[PDB]
Amino acid sequence: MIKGKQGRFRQNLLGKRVDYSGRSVITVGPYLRLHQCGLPKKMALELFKPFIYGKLELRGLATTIKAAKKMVEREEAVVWDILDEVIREHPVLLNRAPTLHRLGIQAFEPVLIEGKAIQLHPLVCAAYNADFDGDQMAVHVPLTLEAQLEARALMMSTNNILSPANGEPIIVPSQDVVLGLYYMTRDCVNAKGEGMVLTGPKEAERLYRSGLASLHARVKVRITEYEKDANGELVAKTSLKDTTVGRAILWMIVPKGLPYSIVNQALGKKAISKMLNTCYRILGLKPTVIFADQIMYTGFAYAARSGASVGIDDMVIPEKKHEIISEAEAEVAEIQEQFQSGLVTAGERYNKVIDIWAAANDRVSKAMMDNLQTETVINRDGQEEKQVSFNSIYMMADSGARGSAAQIRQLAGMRGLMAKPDGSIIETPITANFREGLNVLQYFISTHGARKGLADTALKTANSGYLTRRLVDVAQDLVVTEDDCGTHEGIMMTPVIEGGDVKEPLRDRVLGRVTAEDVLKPGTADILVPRNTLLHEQWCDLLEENSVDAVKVRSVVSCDTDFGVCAHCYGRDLARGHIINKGEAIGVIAAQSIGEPGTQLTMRSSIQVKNKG
Amino acid sequence: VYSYTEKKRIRKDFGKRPQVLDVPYLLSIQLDSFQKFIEQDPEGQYGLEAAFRSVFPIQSYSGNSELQYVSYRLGEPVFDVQECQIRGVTYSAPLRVKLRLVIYEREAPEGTVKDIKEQEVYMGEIPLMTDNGTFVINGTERVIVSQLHRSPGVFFDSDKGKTHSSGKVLYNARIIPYRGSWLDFEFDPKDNLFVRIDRRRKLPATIILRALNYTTEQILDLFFEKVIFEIRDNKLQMELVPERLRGETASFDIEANGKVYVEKGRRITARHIRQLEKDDVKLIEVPVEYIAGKVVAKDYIDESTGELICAANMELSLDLLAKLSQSGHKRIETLFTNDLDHGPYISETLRVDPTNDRLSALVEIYRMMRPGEPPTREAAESLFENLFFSEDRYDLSAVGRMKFNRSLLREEIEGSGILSKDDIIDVMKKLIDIRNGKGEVDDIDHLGNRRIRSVGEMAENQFRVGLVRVERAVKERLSLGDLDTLMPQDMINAKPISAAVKEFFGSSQLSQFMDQNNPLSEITHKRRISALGPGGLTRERAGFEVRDVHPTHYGRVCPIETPEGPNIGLINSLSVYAQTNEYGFLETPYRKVTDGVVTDEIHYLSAIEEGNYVIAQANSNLDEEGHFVEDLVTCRSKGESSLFSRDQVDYMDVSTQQVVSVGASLIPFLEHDDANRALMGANMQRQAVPTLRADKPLVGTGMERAVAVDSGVTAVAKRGGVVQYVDASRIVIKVNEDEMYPGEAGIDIYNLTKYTRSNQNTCINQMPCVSLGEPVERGDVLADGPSTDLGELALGQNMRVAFMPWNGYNFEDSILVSERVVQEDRFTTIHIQELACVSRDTKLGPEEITADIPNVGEAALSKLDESGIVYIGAEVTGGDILVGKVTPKDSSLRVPNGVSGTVIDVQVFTRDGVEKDKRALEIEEMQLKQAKKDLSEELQILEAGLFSRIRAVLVAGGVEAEKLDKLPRDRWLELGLTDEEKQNQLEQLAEQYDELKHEFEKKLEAKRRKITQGDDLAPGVLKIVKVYLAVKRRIQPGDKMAGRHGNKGVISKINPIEDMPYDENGTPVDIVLNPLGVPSRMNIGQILETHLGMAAKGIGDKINAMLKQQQEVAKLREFIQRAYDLGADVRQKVDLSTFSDEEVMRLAENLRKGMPIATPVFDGAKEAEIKELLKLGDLPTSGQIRLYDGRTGEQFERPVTVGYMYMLKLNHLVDDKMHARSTGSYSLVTQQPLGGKAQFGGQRFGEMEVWALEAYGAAYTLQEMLTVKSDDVNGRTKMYKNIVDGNHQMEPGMPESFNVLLKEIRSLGINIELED
DNA sequence: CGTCCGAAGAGATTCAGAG
DNA sequence: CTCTGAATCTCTTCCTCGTGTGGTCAGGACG
RNA sequence: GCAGAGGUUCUAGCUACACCCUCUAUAAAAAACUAAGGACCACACGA
Ligand SMILES: [Mg+2]
Repeated sequence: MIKGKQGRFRQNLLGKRVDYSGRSVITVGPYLRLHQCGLPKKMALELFKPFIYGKLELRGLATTIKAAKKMVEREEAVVWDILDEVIREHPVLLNRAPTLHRLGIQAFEPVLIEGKAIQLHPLVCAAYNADFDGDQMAVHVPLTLEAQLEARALMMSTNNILSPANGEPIIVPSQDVVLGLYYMTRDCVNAKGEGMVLTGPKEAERLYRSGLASLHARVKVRITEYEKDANGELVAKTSLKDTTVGRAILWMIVPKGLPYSIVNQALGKKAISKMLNTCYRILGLKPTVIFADQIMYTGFAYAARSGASVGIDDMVIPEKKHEIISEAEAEVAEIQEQFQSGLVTAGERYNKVIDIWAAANDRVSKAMMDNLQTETVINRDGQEEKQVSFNSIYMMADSGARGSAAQIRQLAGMRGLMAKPDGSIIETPITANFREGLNVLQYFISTHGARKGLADTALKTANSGYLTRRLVDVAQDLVVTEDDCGTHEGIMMTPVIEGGDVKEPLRDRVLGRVTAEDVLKPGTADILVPRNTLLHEQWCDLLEENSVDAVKVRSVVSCDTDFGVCAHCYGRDLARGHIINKGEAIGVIAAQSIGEPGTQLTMRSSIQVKNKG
Repeated sequence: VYSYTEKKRIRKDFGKRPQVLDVPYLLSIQLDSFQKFIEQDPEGQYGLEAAFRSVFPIQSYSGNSELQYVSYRLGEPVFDVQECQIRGVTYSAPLRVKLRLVIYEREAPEGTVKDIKEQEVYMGEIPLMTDNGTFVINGTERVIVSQLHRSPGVFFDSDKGKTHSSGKVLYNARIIPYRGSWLDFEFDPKDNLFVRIDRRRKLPATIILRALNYTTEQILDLFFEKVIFEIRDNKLQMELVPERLRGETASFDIEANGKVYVEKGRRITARHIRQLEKDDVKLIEVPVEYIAGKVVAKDYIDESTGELICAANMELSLDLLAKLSQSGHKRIETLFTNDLDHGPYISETLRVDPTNDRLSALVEIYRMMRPGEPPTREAAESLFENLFFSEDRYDLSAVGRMKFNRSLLREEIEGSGILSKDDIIDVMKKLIDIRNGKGEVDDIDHLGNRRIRSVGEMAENQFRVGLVRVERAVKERLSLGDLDTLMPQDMINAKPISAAVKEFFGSSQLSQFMDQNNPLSEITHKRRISALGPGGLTRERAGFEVRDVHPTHYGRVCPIETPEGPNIGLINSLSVYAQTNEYGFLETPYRKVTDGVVTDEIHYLSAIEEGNYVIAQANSNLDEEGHFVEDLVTCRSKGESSLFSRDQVDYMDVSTQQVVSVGASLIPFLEHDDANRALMGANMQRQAVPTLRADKPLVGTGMERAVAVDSGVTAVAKRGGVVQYVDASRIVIKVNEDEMYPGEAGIDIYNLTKYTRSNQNTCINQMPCVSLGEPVERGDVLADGPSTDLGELALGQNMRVAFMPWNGYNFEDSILVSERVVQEDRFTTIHIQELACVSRDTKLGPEEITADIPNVGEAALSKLDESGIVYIGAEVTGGDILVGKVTPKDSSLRVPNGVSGTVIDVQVFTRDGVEKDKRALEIEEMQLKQAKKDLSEELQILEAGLFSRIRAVLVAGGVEAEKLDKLPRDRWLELGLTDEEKQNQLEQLAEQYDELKHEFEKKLEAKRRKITQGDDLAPGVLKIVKVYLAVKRRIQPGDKMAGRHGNKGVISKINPIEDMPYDENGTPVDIVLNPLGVPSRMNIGQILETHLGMAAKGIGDKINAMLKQQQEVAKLREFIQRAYDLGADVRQKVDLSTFSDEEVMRLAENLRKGMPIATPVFDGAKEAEIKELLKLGDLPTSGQIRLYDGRTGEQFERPVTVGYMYMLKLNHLVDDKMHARSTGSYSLVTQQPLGGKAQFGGQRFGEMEVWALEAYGAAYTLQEMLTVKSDDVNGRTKMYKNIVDGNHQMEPGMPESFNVLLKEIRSLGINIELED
């Protein structure tokens, strides 16, 4: 009864079943803002029954609590209005069942809806790692004023835009809105309403909605760009910038401070993430939240307008694919004949077959990619012009909305070698793509890897849960007790090198970390950075300008505080743009940040200088 | 030729490849196994009689009295399937066994018995399988899934790697009996053979050989080849054969007859071996050092005194050589040892072995098996002979013996069940050879090694357990009791064996609870093969290699259909064509292949058998003369795909669909979609819920008809004939004269089951599929069961689907559904929930069933009757009282909150001896009248059929037609006929008719007695009231919607019909799906399915237009003929000219809603064929139509993909999931939620949630969840009072769970205290 | 009516080569 | 001859929340 | 309203989480009203 999962500790002390908890499936509800979530009427009624009883007694409608319960059972009209009052400003916690990381549970300001399903705002669903497939989230209701205020200040979604694991925002557009933004931020060499000048974003939107001018067409527009260079002030810059109608429409959405360079590009998923990060760093949290909600609305609307449908004809089989397969067949036949004559051993024969099949796979992949993006041709008022593809599959892959290049290869190009359960590569790869008919033996070889991957996912989540538990338990004995440790010693930080291009630049590693010692400019005996200053975005960019190589950095290990970790030694919390607040639990944050990717983690001479220097 | 239902609607069939074998009866596995199990077998193998013959000696110890089995019969079940289901009693056939007891006169076993005693004893109540293949155990259907367990035999596991941490391989051999004690032999890292039995401590493997009474010298002879040394004056010249020289370097120069062949320190050449053989000299000079390394093979004793010069298996030394020379023995025997291959493993393990005699070995074995007990010589001998040499305690099955011999490569197939000494020594030799290098370790994952244990074998094993326990009891009783005192009935007790069988059937890991929501689910669950179960791998102990699909699973179990979750791959379903061998190994039908012709005859091949042969690809083109048009065809010979020549091929796949199961095959375009998505889709299909009306799948595999026919839900006509009468309750067929029996055939009557609850709370309703006067052929679908349309399994309703993002309402997997879907009730699914209120005998008086309840509204009481039970057919909502029950001094059953439905029927069961209430009496009398009327109508229908058969015969014999009319209808015997065979037939029919009148009155009386007698109830209850709620579940936001291809998503919003996008034709799309899902999860088939459904609906629309306007039958005829032709050649080649032009109109009437299309699983329609199908209709060949926004009205750029797709509503509805609760009843740990349950309670805030709050700067809310919300009684009460007061204040207190922990630690004797 | 009969690794615990 | 480093033998879990189904010491008669 | 009982209803209602009035040894002019207790193991399924 004491030890084990069934033991009283883990069952009833560490994690306790709680009251005021509601569970239901998830729904998108795009109309909701970021802090608001849909909540069924009956679910809010059941969850908020004590508050409803108290408000009923205060109103005088029911003299006794028993009368209030009878009123609730009758479900009369006055009960609904009372439920509206309590729900209006009382945050509730939305919590996905596997709470891998800190963002697993986030508060929301409930909005009463007619239905039986909870609606979660689309942007945060990526942060919740929640799909819309019978996924269910527990809904807990804070009771005390301390609790409601606590949820509003911390647990609420708008309060934590940045994931604790890394400074990159976690509410980044994921599937539909990113696709719509990519569709808006694209250029077609010939389209309706091309080559005309536009007064501003308002005129661009008016032209598109009227339909006389196409959504994506290169047009010179006037934009009022605002700069944050002025200290706590915005300065307007007016210029004629060549762009598409879609980009000009998108510009009115973004806040003033952000420059036009970010929206001028195609705005892939990484581009939108960088846009949100820059908005957070420059404009602040509230403009970032408003911009995120507005960008989600615009992405949804213009994706619906786009109608980026997936179709069989959308995928294209390479014309060179059959010839490549024939050439590979000739090569494998020659290697087989060499094996028969005994010129090549069985092992080297198998290795050569695998290598040439992989080379043919890469060739057919390149041919498929060229048939996707390069093959698209439409005139530029002249004879012929070549442009980037508007094919739906290539839009989905390139924008980063869904899938990757490898999956596009699997759909249209040759699938490639599929491994046997032992891990050894099968000699004969799956020639047919997923679009064409697939052979029975080919399907068997594929399902080998599929079942292997499913079992790997099961063991991955099991071991990831165990690792997260161990990480938390070695963690949680660390809080920020002391504001400043005042220790000179710290770890040296240099860009990581494995012999190739640097995996991580020095700036990203040193970002958010307080220097252990005052670093020096390349000019000798110059104090480029003071000893104890925190490294913000502008400061780090300045460090990139001077191109420093090694920066001594305060580390939690170097911190000598007893039973605690210095705030300056820890550095930026990464939850929000400042030095970590005193007292916050670094240990559990870090343990969850490490444990969370565990599911994504898989279960299983001479020296040449890259560049002159 | 086409059956009439096939004529009513014929699926257009793609796929050029013909099938040589029709799909077998899907439920043939379970039905055939149980049929073998119960069938009387004079041969007495693999049956109940086999178990009886195996265990009935019943020989009294020295009492000279024994009971011998003679025969066993299964009496007819007391209750029918419907009656036992409604009553809750198991559907069981009473087992009465005739047993004969004979008493030998004392002191003379050879003397004949003094007397013979004959009697029939009813022992055990055994469940009987229904025709559908499901046992009814407690009024709920149960089918025991077949168990995939490692077959008995000897197996060799490499165990490479992790053992010894040095990369060495540790070979082990396991002899696994079917029932008994495992025998395992293991190689140590030191290479000593150790034996471990039943996971005991490792013991030297030689010890058993001592227990085998084999002498040490005989052991060394068995496991080594003796090398002879002759005492010679020329320094002990030794007889050497060149064969032993191979594989070893020459430690010494080898010279014979003055010629040295291999020099000192020179590797021995095979040429040197051949030269020495050519010389052929037995004796070769050897030095003293070589014999020193050798080991003496057998004991040598001095002749003078008898003392042993050299101990057996003792290392030689120079002084030992001097002593043996002193002995002067001419023959000296030495073991052969080859370091490269022939290791002397027996020698070292013998040195390790501490026992030199049989008795000491037996003592050590007894100590290992029974530590803590003093060893006894006789006891140890009995223990060993019982462990391995006794049939009763150790048994190897016939399949086990065959696998054992095949692994040991012995010639004989069948042998003795008992393990024998020769078997053990052969196993050790095989293991030693494996260690040497000869042979290879077999794979446990190889499906040839893993047999399928069907329900029959498991029932036989449990019955044998009951029989052996009963046998021990009867042996104890018979010796004690005096002979001839009592008839041999009381000695046999039915209770132990009956309890064992009932325990196995009701409560077992393999006795899964039936999932009856879909006919596909019903067939899949019966066909399901599970590695879990008794005598099988558990989920945790299951290794990774077991879960992964081995290449031999091809055509035997479906690699696609495996349940995802804790048990992945362990529960893989049986493939469609697979059939179990008599030994239990899986067999796949394979076409015999002549060198140039694919011969039509099919030979079933086991997993081990297919390894020897080469099997052709299913997707291999045939010239129709049997020749492959391709000179080189891909094949699977050794489990790996490889090109092969035409002549090399020895076997060909029976069909393209043999690899996938019944569930997986139903997914169209299975070759096009990803394996993971196919797995998920096949899982989702079993979870679909039947709709109010079944709708045919416009795009289908073509196996839907087979699934519907083979499933038990569909009522199929036993004998073909015309339907004189069709009704919703019942269907009556007038049997054809040819197909009807010559006598007593009558006319067939079928009673369709109306709306009844399932094990998954889904309605089962057979709706008649034929009309009055419609001929029905043999083996034809009569009425459509759940999720069935025209004999085609129709799980869900297909509808127009458009792939496009719609303002994010279909974000990543979400699904948008039009208001039109709700309006026409396409996904409205009838859900039947049964609520039971039981009157329990209690202290202070029994609880009453009266209508009057203290402190209730009169309006609620109005719905109930006078007796206190809700009126049948009444409408009730959440919170209402269904039946009024008062606690002794309130306990009235109430509708669960949220549930709203109408009561289909109320059944009340009352114990014998307690008076039935007024409503119960009314229900009983109504049941009596209903059963009597149904029975009498059946009798008069049979009378009508009997007269009709007789009426046709009265024409012969001179009987006038008018004279017949005056004579009474009931009896026609009075009219005389000329004597003939027909006259005798009429006389026999008349006598049988009188006997049937008597049988009819007797059966009516018996049914009355069955209804009249009060139903048996659990002790402590007076009567049980069962009320069934029928709830119609409208499709609702949050419901789970899943296609067949695996795209699963919830319905985000019920968009209005006007808001929905519409094409230029003006039809709004019913469902809007997210295209972005398609590239990420490569279920590209759903897009191809969408295009094919679009083509089908286009053809259907053209046919409907041709039907809306009055059109010539010839025009529709030629149009449908063109549609069925469709360019590329197809197997069907259906001809419209055969149709009578009246069947054409009905076929078009069926086709107008949609055109069924049959797509083979792996030979399905190609893209070119789909394009041609679109071109045949008016619809674009591109498959994408310009679509106009419902709200804005502007047509979308980049025209979207719109087409009809099959979509299944999953039973995972939102209303069942929704569980919000403020406060609920607590547990004994006082944790208020009391577990997440359908009964009100709260969700768990587990460890990871607490970590999440801790990572946040959140502490107060965590403190609430820990104390004031969950387990602080004072805290909870004060919090509730404060909240209702409006002031939200918190008092921490201490969690009651913490005090529980403190008290539990105190109970351990550890002082834990709270410092002040 | 009351009343007595695989698997992975860590740690302890043998274990054993070598002066 | 007494420990050395090694090989063997023994604890200790091995995700995390739902929703439905079923099965669970059993004293037994006697003063 | 804090220890009990009575009252107009309906056996009993003294705050039991609980609904009205009276007083410290005595029972009625009076309408809205009433109930606080219960586990594990297996199977299947969703994530
Ligand atoms: Mg999900």
